[PDB]
Amino acid sequence: LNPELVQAVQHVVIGPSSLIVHFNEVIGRGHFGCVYHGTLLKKIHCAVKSLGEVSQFLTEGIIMKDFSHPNVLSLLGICLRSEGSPLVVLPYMKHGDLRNFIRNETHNPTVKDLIGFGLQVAKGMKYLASKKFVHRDLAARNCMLDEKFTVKVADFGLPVKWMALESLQTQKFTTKSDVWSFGVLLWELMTRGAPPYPDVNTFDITVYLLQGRRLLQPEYCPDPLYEVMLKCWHPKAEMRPSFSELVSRISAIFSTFI
Ligand SMILES: C[C@@H](c1ccccc1)n1cc(-c2cc(F)cc(F)c2)c(=O)[nH]c1=O
Repeated sequence: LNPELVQAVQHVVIGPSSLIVHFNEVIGRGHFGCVYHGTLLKKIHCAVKSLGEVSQFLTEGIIMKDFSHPNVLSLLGICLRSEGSPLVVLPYMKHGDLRNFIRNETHNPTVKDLIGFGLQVAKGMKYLASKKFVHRDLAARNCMLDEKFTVKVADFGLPVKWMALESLQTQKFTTKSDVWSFGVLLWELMTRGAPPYPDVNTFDITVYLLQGRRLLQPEYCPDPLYEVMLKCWHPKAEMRPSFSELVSRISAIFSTFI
């Protein structure tokens, strides 16, 4: 391991002197996989995700440790223990992921609340793009809801039905292909967690998109908001709106919505 990477990652490292990991306490009955309840000691409730590649993990830890924004889930720290797997320590999200929350028949957020959630994902994505951070897996399942219903962009994971055309063809990813995925997320929000392209199988998604065909406008989705989704799925990556434009446009729709 490069000794400078080791020096630079020490500020991200957390150990047993402050972190109690409750390995017999899984979060959300197994929804997120190997993610356990944790306590950071002055008590803080956290989520402890259990996982050459070590180099890239330390690098990501450094990058994610800097994230500070109300709509981006924070990296509280990482564990690099002599015995066992690497751990990722994140803040505990009271209402789990966004897809599950809105799919649940016992939750009924209004049309305006769903637009509000989308506005929050846009703001988190505007911040991530400002740091040149390409997500590669932006979906409702990867957005978390805290105790005050604040949406926080996160990653708990090919999601071919969320990828942009150029990513399906060339395998390359950019902030512009994240904008495409954001459009599908807005669709998930307006459909209340319905799966995108139910009649189009994974292997034929590219041909469906090349034919100029897109996700249909969900009922109760405002026409200006559907226009925004269509801009997110522009076949030319350079013509898609930025997350700053998506914030401006969605705030306008949100504040005027009747
Ligand atoms: C901070 C947050 C996140 C990620 C992306 C966008 C926004 C927020 N996050 C980070 C990791 C993570 C942390 C690492 F230190 C190394 C690594 F490989 C992953 C994770 O597993 N889950 C998760 O939600």
